[PDB]
Amino acid sequence: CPRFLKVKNWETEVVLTDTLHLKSTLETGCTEYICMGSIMHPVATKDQLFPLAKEFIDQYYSSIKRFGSKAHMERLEEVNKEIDTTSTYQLKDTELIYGAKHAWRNASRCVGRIQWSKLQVFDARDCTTAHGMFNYICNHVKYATNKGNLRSAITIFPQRTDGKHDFRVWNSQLIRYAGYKQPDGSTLGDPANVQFTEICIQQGWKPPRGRFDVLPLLLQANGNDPELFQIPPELVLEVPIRHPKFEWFKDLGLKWYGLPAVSNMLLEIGGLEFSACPFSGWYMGTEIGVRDYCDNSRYNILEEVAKKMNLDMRKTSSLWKDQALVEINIAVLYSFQSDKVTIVDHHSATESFIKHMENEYRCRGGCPADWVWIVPPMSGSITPVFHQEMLNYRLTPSFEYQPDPWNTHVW
Amino acid sequence: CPRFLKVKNWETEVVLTDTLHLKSTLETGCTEYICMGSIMHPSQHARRPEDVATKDQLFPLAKEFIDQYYSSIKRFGSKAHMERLEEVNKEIDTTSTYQLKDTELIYGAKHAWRNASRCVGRIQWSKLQVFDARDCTTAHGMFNYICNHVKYATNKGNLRSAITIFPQRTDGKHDFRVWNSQLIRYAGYKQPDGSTLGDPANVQFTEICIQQGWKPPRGRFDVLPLLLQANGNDPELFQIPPELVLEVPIRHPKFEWFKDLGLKWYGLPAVSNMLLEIGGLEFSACPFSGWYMGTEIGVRDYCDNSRYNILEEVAKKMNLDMRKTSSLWKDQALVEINIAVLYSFQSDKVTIVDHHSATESFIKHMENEYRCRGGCPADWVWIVPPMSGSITPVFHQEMLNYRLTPSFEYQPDPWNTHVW
Amino acid sequence: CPRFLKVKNWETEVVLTDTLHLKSTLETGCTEYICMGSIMHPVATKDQLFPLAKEFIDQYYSSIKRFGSKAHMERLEEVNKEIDTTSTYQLKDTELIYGAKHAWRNASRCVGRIQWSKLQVFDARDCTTAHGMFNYICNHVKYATNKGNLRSAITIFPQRTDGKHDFRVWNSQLIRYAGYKQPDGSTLGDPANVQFTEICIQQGWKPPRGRFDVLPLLLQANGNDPELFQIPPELVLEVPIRHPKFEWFKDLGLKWYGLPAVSNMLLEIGGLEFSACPFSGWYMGTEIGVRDYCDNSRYNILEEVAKKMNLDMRKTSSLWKDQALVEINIAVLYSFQSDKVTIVDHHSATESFIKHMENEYRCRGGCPADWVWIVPPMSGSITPVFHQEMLNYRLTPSFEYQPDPWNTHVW
Amino acid sequence: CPRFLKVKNWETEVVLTDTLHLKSTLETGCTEYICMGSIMHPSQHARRPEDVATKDQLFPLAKEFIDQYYSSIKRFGSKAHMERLEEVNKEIDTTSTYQLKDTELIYGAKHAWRNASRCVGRIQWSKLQVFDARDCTTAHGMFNYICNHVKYATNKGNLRSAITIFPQRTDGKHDFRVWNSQLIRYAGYKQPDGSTLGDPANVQFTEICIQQGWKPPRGRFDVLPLLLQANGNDPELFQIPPELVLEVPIRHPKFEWFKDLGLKWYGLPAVSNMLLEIGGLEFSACPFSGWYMGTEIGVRDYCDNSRYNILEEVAKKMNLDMRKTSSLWKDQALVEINIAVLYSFQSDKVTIVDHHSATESFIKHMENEYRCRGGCPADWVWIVPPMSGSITPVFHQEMLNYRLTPSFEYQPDPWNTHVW
Ligand code: HEM
Ligand code: HEM
Ligand code: HEM
Ligand code: HEM
Ligand SMILES: c1cncc(CCCNCCc2ccnc(-n3ccnc3)n2)c1
Ligand SMILES: c1cncc(CCCNCCc2ccnc(-n3ccnc3)n2)c1
Ligand SMILES: c1cncc(CCCNCCc2ccnc(-n3ccnc3)n2)c1
Ligand SMILES: c1cncc(CCCNCCc2ccnc(-n3ccnc3)n2)c1
Ligand SMILES: C[C@H](O)[C@H](O)[C@H]1CNc2nc(N)[nH]c(=O)c2N1
Ligand SMILES: C[C@H](O)[C@H](O)[C@H]1CNc2nc(N)[nH]c(=O)c2N1
Ligand SMILES: C[C@H](O)[C@H](O)[C@H]1CNc2nc(N)[nH]c(=O)c2N1
Ligand SMILES: C[C@H](O)[C@H](O)[C@H]1CNc2nc(N)[nH]c(=O)c2N1
Ligand SMILES: [Zn+2]
Ligand SMILES: [Zn+2]
Repeated sequence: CPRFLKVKNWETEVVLTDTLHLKSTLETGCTEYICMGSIMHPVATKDQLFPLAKEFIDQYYSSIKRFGSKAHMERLEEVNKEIDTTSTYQLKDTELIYGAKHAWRNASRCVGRIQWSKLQVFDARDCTTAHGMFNYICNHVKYATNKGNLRSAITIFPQRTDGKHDFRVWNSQLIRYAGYKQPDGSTLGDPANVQFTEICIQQGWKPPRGRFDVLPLLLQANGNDPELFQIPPELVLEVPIRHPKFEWFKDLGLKWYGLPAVSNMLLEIGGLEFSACPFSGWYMGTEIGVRDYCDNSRYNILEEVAKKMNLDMRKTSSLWKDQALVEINIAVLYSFQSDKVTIVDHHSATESFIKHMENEYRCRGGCPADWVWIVPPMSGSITPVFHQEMLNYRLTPSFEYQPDPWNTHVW
Repeated sequence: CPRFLKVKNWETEVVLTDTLHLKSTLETGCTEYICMGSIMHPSQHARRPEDVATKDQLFPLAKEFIDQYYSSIKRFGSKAHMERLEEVNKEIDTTSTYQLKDTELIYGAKHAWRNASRCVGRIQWSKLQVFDARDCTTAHGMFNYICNHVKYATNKGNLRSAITIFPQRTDGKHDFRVWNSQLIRYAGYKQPDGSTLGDPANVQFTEICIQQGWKPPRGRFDVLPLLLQANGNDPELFQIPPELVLEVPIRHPKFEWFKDLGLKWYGLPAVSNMLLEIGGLEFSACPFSGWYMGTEIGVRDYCDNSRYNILEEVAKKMNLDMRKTSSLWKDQALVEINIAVLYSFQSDKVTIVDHHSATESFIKHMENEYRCRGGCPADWVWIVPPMSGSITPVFHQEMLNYRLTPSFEYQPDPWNTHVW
Repeated sequence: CPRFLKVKNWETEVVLTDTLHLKSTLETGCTEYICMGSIMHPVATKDQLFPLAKEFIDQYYSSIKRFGSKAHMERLEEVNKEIDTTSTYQLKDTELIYGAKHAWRNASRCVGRIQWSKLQVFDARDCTTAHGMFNYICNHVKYATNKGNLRSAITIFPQRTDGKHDFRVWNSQLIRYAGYKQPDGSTLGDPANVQFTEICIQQGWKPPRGRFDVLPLLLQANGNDPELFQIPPELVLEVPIRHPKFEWFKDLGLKWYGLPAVSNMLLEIGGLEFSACPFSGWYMGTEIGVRDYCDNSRYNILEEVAKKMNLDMRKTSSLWKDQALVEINIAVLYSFQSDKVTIVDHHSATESFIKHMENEYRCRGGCPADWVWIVPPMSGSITPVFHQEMLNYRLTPSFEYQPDPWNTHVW
Repeated sequence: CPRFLKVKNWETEVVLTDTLHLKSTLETGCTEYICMGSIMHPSQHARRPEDVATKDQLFPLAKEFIDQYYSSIKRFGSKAHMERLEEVNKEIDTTSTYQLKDTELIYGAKHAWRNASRCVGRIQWSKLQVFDARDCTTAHGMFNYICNHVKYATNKGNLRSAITIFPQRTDGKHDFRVWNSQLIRYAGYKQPDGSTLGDPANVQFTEICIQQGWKPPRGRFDVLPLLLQANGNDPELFQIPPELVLEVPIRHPKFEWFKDLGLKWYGLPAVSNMLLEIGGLEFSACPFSGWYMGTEIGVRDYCDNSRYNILEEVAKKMNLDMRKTSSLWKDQALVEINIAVLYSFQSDKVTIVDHHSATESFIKHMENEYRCRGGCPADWVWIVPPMSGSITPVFHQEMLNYRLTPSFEYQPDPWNTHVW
């Protein structure tokens, strides 16, 4: 209603038909009179939980082609009686694995989704302490890093109960570099992590006060106060950045960590909320070379690189910024590849995604995709996704944003 | 329910408050459940293009516009206001249409631009030359007016924004149309090869010109003739006199071989297939023009696979290793091509803006609009340049998109609606 | 999107979940800011026809559980090649029957839909002349009337081609009484048919000028001028109206035809348009007893019946109209039943409809329903449908209104 | 795509033109593809009931309201208007809410009634006694106010339209609520045999009263006590003085046995569980009362299967043959029941209107509204009486349904939300 929505690719003229949108039950933020597509960010009762859980179990049995089976009906009644008696329910191992892979599949902002069926799911629902999370997270990192041959993974910690016993990873990612405010107003390190860094220092962390200090983990178990753990540095794979042509590039002293791991999202499955669900894939080059390095509010390195390139920086029309941007990203890929750390360029990534998408239309009736995020932050129209119309809508299971734990936690 | 909306700029932390969207009356295409932000021509429940506004459609569209004009000149509720409203209503009642005053036409056109959420050049919105062509009755008349526009707008390379507005629709069978999508474009030819010579985007329109008697030079940069429809008649061919057509040969400040690629482009960017809608009136022929942002030419026109597709050609001459995508040879060539376009326009003294300059200006414009107007409808998908996105400020700037009227609307290509 | 909608019955507290609304592709008339629920009324190119045909063919093959089969794929090719060469296509007999039955099934304004699958389909697509139409219509009347034991049926004449060769039954119904405007402004007969009666007279029909004269048929074949045909009187079943207690009722001289046959609607199946598709079922009493007899703009008999009942007509609060109304409707039912003419009272009808809805929600995931039309014109809240929430949406195949042929026709 | 809309009456052929709907700001719950005209409480994308208005929601709702008020007294753009508007904004900015002047409160209450698309009594909209109870602080305070209301409204049988408005929501933790759905209703008791003694619609609420200390007489027409919640506190019980509760014994003007059925009803129909929204301000306790239409009692209260369900009992005393539906025994008893109710109220000099008279007035009302206001939002499903529909003019009247503010809204039953 409308049953069918068409997307057109204006390069290839290929038109696909979406019916997957019909399965959407959650609102996106737009209305018929306003679109919020460029906005970054547009206690479960018994009554509420029965249907959310039914929706999921049905979806799961439909997927293994056993919809309506004695197993289907049995699980359905077990879950319902489990929620009747305990006001919540627990997922089967099969269900947890399926739901996690499907949240990834449904992540409309992730360009990496062709990989969605290949995900190592670590079940950490038996975890009860912060040192326990730290062990789990350490296993996760080691597995995923795999000496540079990166592997996709997630670690799922216990679901929320009453919102007062929440497991959280306070880090926004498992591995980031610290940020420190200087007396002159500037930032040393990554300006994104100044606040988090302060909380760590305030919690006892001894900072090297350098440009690329790997942050400690701040782990919260069962609603308790978070505890500081340092990841063993042998476990943290880093890649020093150099240029295949410019030998002065290494002189800039730039590096980045190999493992991209989001740790501040909330994984929702059948109405259950896993508020500590760190996951990791591998890097697309532009995340590091365009955003992390060249965002004005990040490491902001365009000026220095341009200087060493000896470019005329007097006029914007010389595109000196654009020239540096390419060399920078060239270096990042050149460096990761040279050290045999899994990395993908934006051309290759975006081509894979179009393929994934066409697969998804063929086998699922659509692929929710957020154009604003999917198109790379440089060279946009020279990638195929720029010319690909997309539909954005919300499917469950999903990954969602949640408040930063340090805004709602009482010590 | 109605509420003010915040947009945040994620680099500057600046937060603006949108109130203007509460005045929106037209649909965006999205729903509460499905966002259509990247669909080019979403369906918006707009009435069929072959149909004309009824009285019941015209009465409120006209009142809305007359109200906002008199509001804009601080005369709202005045006797002039009331009388103008009374006159407009009688015209619609007795003729089922009405005629805009000259003042209202200029205001209307300016605001359609102001409201064009896809235009990054809108800081210039109140400096628009308006040629009122409503007395035009023939194709040759349209030719004359268009030559005037091209001449005035080109201004020997010191481009001036302009729009020429032909008579509004009536019964729907007497429409004025410029068949050309732009005033100045290059022919496209399908080759025995299977390849396309020239601009592939213009292959169909070129076939029509040839079917109508045009004699194609059959080269790579043949300026197309105008195809002009006046008063619902069959369109006639006119060659724009070539001295009025400003072109820039493309060369590079460092690579001497670049000029040998034989690239060039035209100075005057002029859209001619849109519909200008003011107070329910529809101006189906309203070509308008500003000046280029370099990426328009260097990225899209030159490097789209479905356009001139020159990436491989240029990469060859730069001696790039094109065996792996991860050498980013494509992006490297793209930047150089775009350096050349900007350099060339500047050298020939032809107005052009680079994407850094244009986007910084758009941010300024937005801040002005929020302060003086309560917001600024903007389509992030179109506003962010096609290369180097996140190193321009607009990438980091949240934008609300909504449709205010007066506006520029899309309309069907005329060769799909016209009977001969 | 939303995937699930819920309807509640406020008498029984039963909640049903609609998913069938997702299949909708046609607009209703409402927007999010205005509801048009009580408004009575809120040629196809090659490209337009392909998807319409495909949608129908698909749903047809899905309905017989042969979707994706060999046969399905071939029928799709056949139709697409047929449109490509002829700019139209022909339905197989099986498809015509399926579409007709489903148009009925989807008719949100019809309360008799429990019978939807019991529809006799007469394929009149070979018809070429008005006399041909006349012969077909007599068959339909004889068959459907069936000596009083009414049978549902539809007769489908050829589909639109270029829009200049349409088949049309100009009669709004196959059987109706004439209406003659009197000099004093009043009307003899059925005021709703004055315009059509005049047309008929103009075409050379000799009017009896009575209160219950059966109109002739005006038949348009192949876009030609309509021709007159008198239905053989023996085929027109009629019921004299009498009351089981009021012996004076028969003296009112009232009567009515037994066969309710709608003849002015358009049947749309898979993009094809059947502009002449007369259909018939049987009467719900209130159609005659309330609307035909007691509409102010129809036979408007309330006053004379009230007079014969010796009611105090001086104050509205004596509810004399309501009293008269009930007695008139008792008379209609009693009359039809006595003569063994099929008829349903509005209680039985609405009970059956609720039962139908529940079936439809079970086996189809919903049932489009126009509450404004489904709830009977008297005694609304003592019928179950009054208390039943309903969702209205347009499914295809469908019956559509079309403009009166005497507003379009050039002679 | 805004347009005037036409509504037709199909008996009289009168056609009216609706311009007022263009003002509508709230959602009906329909979409273009799915009509929800018969859904009692459609999702209309309204914020969570337990949430309060933010500054960003409040500013535009307040401006819309103040604008329509000054426009109403023909002073739009005046100094008073500009000053009042500035004053309201300062209060919102400073306190995150604001206060209505007495004039604005009266105007608002009256317009909520005028805007109520489900009320057939709206020809009376301008004659409304507003009791301003915004100085109330206690449950006993509410009780006194409510007694004043019942006494004024009842006026010894000559009923008068009235509303009592209690303090507005603040942080939603100090809400004022009348837990009763109506000021005057009868208890209901579930019985061991599974039947209900009294009104089944009030079983849950009765249980709450009994659990709170109310001593039930456990009869068939027990007048319920008030459960009053002041300032977010737990509610308190108050029995209304029985001499303030006017009741009518039901008898039949021909059927002598009818009185033996022991039926009676109350004279004052007073809704007390709705939310009055004026300019973003939310009045969660706003009991209002008018007078009964006959069918509300005779058809719904007495013949609904889920209410008093008296049909078969009356039918037996009429010695009807109840063996077949087609005898229309139900329809017969129904009419007799509704005659008895009207006769009884009239005989006791207690104001009441029959459905024929009431709907004729509504048509007249509509026609006035269209003339002076350009529209009348109306919900046909609710406006058409529940018996003898098509013999009332409203059945044949096309109506457009849209939501205007100020308005009366539904809010969750207090016991489903309240913390003790
Ligand atoms: C395996 C290789 C992967 C690649 C190349 C990839 C690529 C990307 C990229 C480039 C982004 C944009 C991030 C930003 O701009 O902030 C993203 C976001 C995202 N990805 Fe992936 N991804 C991969 C694996 C995964 C996995 C394993 C998951 C979860 C199981 C996942 C789920 C998500 C989600 C939920 C987002 C949204 C992040 C946010 O909103 O902040 N992706 N992905
Ligand atoms: C004066 C300098 C101007 C600049 C730098 C500029 C820039 C741009 C750019 C880069 C686009 C995107 C075009 C595309 O990618 O297809 C655009 C589109 C647009 N501009 Fe401008 N523009 C200017 C003047 C104008 C004027 C004078 C008008 C109208 C009076 C206007 C109205 C529009 C409209 C309606 C579009 C959307 C076109 C479409 O939807 O295809 N602009 N502008
Ligand atoms: C078999 C017993 C049937 C019963 C009891 C029945 C009952 C009704 C009733 C009471 C109406 C309302 C008509 C009005 O108030 O103007 C109606 C309308 C309608 N019926 Fe049926 N019907 C039957 C058979 C059929 C059949 C066989 C079809 C088609 C195959 C059909 C399709 C329709 C349609 C399309 C309408 C809407 C009429 C309009 O919009 O003008 N019905 N029906
Ligand atoms: C003066 C004589 C009045 C008459 C004859 C009358 C008639 C009616 C009727 C028959 C209903 C349908 C109720 C139902 O079936 O549940 C109704 C509803 C309603 N009335 Fe009135 N009314 C009157 C006065 C008022 C007044 C004074 C107000 C407010 C100040 C008002 C506001 C409403 C509202 C908001 C509804 C909808 C109630 C709901 O949705 O539950 N009415 N009216
Ligand atoms: C402003 C507002 N709101 C949010 C942000 C940052 C969001 C970060 N999104 C994910 C970034 C990221 C980092 C590392 N790895 C991955 N990652 C891993 C797998 N797929 C993506 N994503 C800034
Ligand atoms: C796919 C689908 N549907 C449409 C398109 C092309 C839209 C063209 N947009 C306008 C491009 C253009 C050309 C020349 N000048 C200007 N221009 C001049 C001033 N402002 C814009 N724009 C592609
Ligand atoms: C007012 C406005 N715009 C249109 C109309 C025509 C209403 C006709 N609806 C169908 C009436 C009818 C007559 C005879 N039979 C049947 N019928 C047969 C089966 N189902 C219904 N319906 C009236
Ligand atoms: C199911 C769901 N959700 C709600 C209901 C009952 C709705 C009650 N509407 C008001 C009934 C009423 C009672 C007494 N007086 C008045 N009343 C007074 C003035 N105007 C109407 N209305 C049933
Ligand atoms: C304002 C805008 O939404 C914001 O800058 C977005 C744009 N697109 C993005 N796309 C990706 N992949 N990642 C981002 O952080 C952003 N930032
Ligand atoms: C599918 C996508 O919307 C389409 O390619 C858009 C993207 N953004 C654009 N932006 C501009 N300025 N011009 C365009 O033609 C497009 N094309
Ligand atoms: C105005 C209103 O929509 C119109 O009178 C409708 C109401 N409901 C109806 N319901 C049926 N079944 N038939 C009708 O003709 C009508 N008429
Ligand atoms: C399902 C339907 O919306 C519901 O039963 C409505 C119908 N019309 C009504 N009309 C009025 N006046 N009051 C009601 O309670 C109802 N109930
Ligand atoms: Zn959107
Ligand atoms: Zn609706």
